[PDB]
Order: sequence, then C-alpha cells, then structure tokens
Amino acid sequence: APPAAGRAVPGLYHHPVPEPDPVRVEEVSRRIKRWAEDEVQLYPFDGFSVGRYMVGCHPDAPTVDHLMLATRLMVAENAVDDCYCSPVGLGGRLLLAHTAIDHFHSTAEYTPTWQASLAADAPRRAYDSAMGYFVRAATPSQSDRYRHDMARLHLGYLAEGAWAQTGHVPEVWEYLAMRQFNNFRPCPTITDTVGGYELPADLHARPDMQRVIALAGNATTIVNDLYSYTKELNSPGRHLNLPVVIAEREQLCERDAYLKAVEVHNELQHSFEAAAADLAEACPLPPVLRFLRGVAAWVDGNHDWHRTNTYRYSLPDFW
Amino acid sequence: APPAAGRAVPGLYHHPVPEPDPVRVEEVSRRIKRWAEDEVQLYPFDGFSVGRYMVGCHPDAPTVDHLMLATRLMVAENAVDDCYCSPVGLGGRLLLAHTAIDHFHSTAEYTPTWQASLAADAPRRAYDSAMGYFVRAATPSQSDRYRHDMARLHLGYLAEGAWAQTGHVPEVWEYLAMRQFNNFRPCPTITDTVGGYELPADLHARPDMQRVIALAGNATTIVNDLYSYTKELNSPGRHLNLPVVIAEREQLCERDAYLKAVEVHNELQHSFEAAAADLAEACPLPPVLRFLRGVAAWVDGNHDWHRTNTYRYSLPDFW
Repeated sequence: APPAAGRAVPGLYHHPVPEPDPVRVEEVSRRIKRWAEDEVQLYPFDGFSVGRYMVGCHPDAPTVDHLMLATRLMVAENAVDDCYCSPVGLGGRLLLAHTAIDHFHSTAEYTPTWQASLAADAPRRAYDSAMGYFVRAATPSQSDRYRHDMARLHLGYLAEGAWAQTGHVPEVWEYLAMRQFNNFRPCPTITDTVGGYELPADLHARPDMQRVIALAGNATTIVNDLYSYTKELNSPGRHLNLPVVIAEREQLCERDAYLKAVEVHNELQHSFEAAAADLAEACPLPPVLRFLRGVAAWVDGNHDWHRTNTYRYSLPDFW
Repeated sequence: APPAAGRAVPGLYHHPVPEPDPVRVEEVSRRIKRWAEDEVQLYPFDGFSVGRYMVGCHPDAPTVDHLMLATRLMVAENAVDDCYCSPVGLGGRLLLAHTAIDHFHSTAEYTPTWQASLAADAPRRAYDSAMGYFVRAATPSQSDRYRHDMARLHLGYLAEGAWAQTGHVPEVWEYLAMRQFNNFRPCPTITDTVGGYELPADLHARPDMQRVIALAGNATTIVNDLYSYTKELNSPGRHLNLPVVIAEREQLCERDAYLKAVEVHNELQHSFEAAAADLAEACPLPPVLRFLRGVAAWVDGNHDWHRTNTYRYSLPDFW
C-alpha cells in the first residue's frame, strides 16, 4: 500500500498551490506544440503537462508570451537531456549545443559553418530559437545571467556523465555538489524576466542572494530525486539520486536512505526560506522582494507538478 | 634555419610592448613563491616567469597587491590544468574544483565535509585561496563575472577531454568553438579588477561588449596554439591545435595549415580591434574605455610573453 496517487511524499515540507489557470494552460499548450512542430521540428507531444508546469511555476507572468519565454527554454533543455543524456563524447556535444545559448564569434570563413550547425538537430534548433525569443525580451544582464546558469547546468551534467562512465558512486556531499549544478536553477532564476521586471545585476550578484538561489535550486532539485525514485529503479542501469547514494555510501537500507533524503530536502527548503526572509529584511527593494517571491512560487509550483504527476509514477511503499 | 630565438611568428599581427617593470616582476615573483609554498603548498617553481607575464599583461595595476589577484588565479588555473588535465573522470574532478570558485550551499551535515575537501589537493587549495583574495577585493559583479568565465573554461576543457577519449578530430569551426571556451578569457576579463576600477555589469553584458571580449580571447588563445605547436609534436600522443586540425580536416601539409592558422589569428585580432574601436565610439564612458584598453594590453602582453618564451620553445621551420 504505497501512498495514494496525487498525494505528496509523506514528511516532505511543502506549500499547497492553487489550481493553475486552465485558460492559460491550454493556450501555452497550443503555442508550444506549434513552436515544437512548426518552428523547430522538435520531433519527426505533451503540451498540456508543460503548460500546467509553467503556469503553476510562474503565477505572476503578465502574459502568455512571457510564459512562453520559460516554456520554450524548458522544452529545449529537455530535448538536450533526452537526446544527448554512452556518456563518452558528451562534453563535445554539450559545448556545441551551448554555442546556441552563448554564441560563437569567429572569422568570415568559419562563422557560417557554425551557423548552419545550429539547424542540425532538435536540441540546437530548440535552443537557438528559444534563446532568440529570450534575448529579444530580456535585458542583456538577464540574458548573461541565464547563460551562466546554463554553463552551470552543463558542468553538472558532465560530472554526472563522467561518474557514469566508470560506475563511480560519489560521497553524499559530492553527489549533492554535482546536483547543485545539474539542477532546476536556470528555471526559477528567470522568474523576473517572466514576471516582466528586472532584478538588477548588482543585487543578483550579492553573496546572500547567490546563497538564497542555490538553496532553493538544491531543494527543489532533490524534490525531483524523491518523486522520480521509483521510476529510476527500472532505468537502463544504475542512475544516481540522493536516496540511492545515501544507501550505497552510508550503507543504509533503501527505506531509511529515502527517509533521510526527505529530511535533507526539508532542511534545504527551510534554510532557503530563512535566507530569503533575511535578505527581504536586509534589502527590501521592490524587485528584490518580487524576485524572492517569484523563486518561492517556482519552487512550490515545481513541487506541485511533481505531486500531480504521481498519477503516472508511483511513490515507493515506505510508509 | 627556424626563426631566431626571441623573434615573433613571421606574419603574425601584433603590437610591441615595453620591458616589464623589473622591480614589480621581482616583487610578484617573491610573493607568489611564498603564497605557493607557505599558504597553499602547491608542490611538495618559476616565480620570475609568472611575474613577467602578469606585469606585462596588466601595466595599469595600481599595486603589486592588485597584480597578485590575477597572479594567484593564473597559477591556480595552471595547477588544475597540469594536475587534472586519462580524461575519463575529468567532469567529476573539475566540478568539485569549481566549487572552490562557486561555493557549495548545503545542510549543516554536508557543508563541513565539502569544506574539508577544499584542503585536499593543490588545485583546490590554490583556487580556494586565490578566489578568497579576489572576492575580498572585487565587487560582487566582478566575482560573478569571473565565476562565469571559469564555468566557460571548464566546459571547454571537458569538450577537449571528451574528443581526446575517442581520438576525435573535430571540424575546424568545432575546434575553434571549443577553443572559444577553453581559452585565456578569464585572465583579460579581470583587467578592471586588477586596474582598481569597475566596468559596470550592465555594460559588460551588452552584446557588443561580449563579442569584443570573445574575439580578443579567441585571438590571443590561437597565439598559444602557434607558439606551442612545436612542443606539442612531442606531446604524449596527439594534442589538438589549430594548425594540426586544419591539416587533418582540410587535408593540407603542416606548413600550409600553420600559415593558414596565422592568417586566422590575424583576422580574429583585426576584428577584435575593429569591434573595440566601434564600441569605444558608441559608448565612450570612461570605465568602458579603460576596460577596452586593458583587454588590448593583456592581449599584447600575452603575445610578448609567448614571444619571449621562444628562447625555450622553438618555432617551426616554415619560413
């Protein structure tokens, strides 16, 4: 008797969210399907699930056009992760796909050959188009910030792929450091661009704000480890997640390693909340306050989407 | 009869520079030796060569303390590149070393284990200490900017390491895209921090300024391919550089592939100069003008250090 479909992980600290606006969900679903099919030929598609995800994560988006900025980038990240993630060879594939986000600058001879490569597969078409919309809408600081969060993500994938090539199981803290980079982070950190305002770059760069962002990404990324745990038991080979690493390294039974992972998640989510409360008091400028709230909304919305997806993918029977 | 020791690559576009201030060289040499030996135990050391390098590249540094910011980071990058760069496994080593530059944020349990890892080897001690000095001196925007340039560098190393694991020879444009990231870039882009002023983040993020920075890094990085070419013929196995890739892909004789590489360098260095002249006219704010000049100085100084090092490492006999 594993928990009831639609129920949250027992013991996981989280915040309920409202039903996502069904009119916006349907509209995002139609436009993303058409972008996928007609603009970037993403396949030779679940628009509805990505719609719910993005509307739930960005309740402050002024329009569906703002929602679409985040939606195309999220679908494009999924095209890379499913189409590129043998990990041998990964570092070359990802660097070329990264040039769709952070452009190559070269001679009159070599530039057009790179430009042609941007049409060459689903992942680079997805990125090049999705980034194109984002760069027209956001400020240059917002675009640079996203490119850095994507470089972090790609470094994260490549640590994970390197350990996979040797079946290495890292220490728990090492897994968690990899998962700080291989992480949802580039999705909530665009909450200002999606919300139609700007967190100024000098405030984004403060060390306290960097710690807030990191804790939130780390917590909401361990949510994915906990909800997708059962599905990864069947995975082609051994895929790492926080419960599996704790069990292997701290030699614990699965159930206890899982329950400890829930407790790790909770402490990260509580520290994210305390850090954001402290910075809201230290620096109560409106864009700071809005950005903190929009990261918390993205985090709560990401939890709800995982939860509402337990209708597809069960929780383990540990309670 | 290969060119005379101390002479530049024939046909390479470059700018002469003054002798580096010998008093500053000697002082940087003593302080870096002592940092290497007493603060970070970098080995169980050529202070003079790194001194000349940094003084020649940063003629505007107000003090030796400012020079030292760049010097410790450069020596720390060299400790990673020589101590970590089998490429299997690289993506895990580099991500953990990256956490010395972009800190891990985690639970009260796992944080101190990571903190201990920062003492564990020369490369992470070098980074953690060097970044520590830089973060105290620079603005938070300057520190974030350096972390992004280091994430680029690490992505670049990992593309190169992935192609090395299969002996892949990329197309020329693909090599040049990898070398845009695996690149000197994080050294000239700290020229403002070293110069004791700040290029504001919103101006750094402009697309035209990003193209200027990229072209300069690309040109001055191909300078390293051209000067170190002969030494890489003897390398343990086949190391890629622009002449070797052009020869292999464009099936050319070595000499002609080399001469074409010189011409690629020239066009990149000319376009960097035109792009910087255009932005100096479009946006003649003093920190912009100073930053453009300081990137050009770093580029000229990097060329001179390579040239003055032909006393150690010969040019090929192609002229």
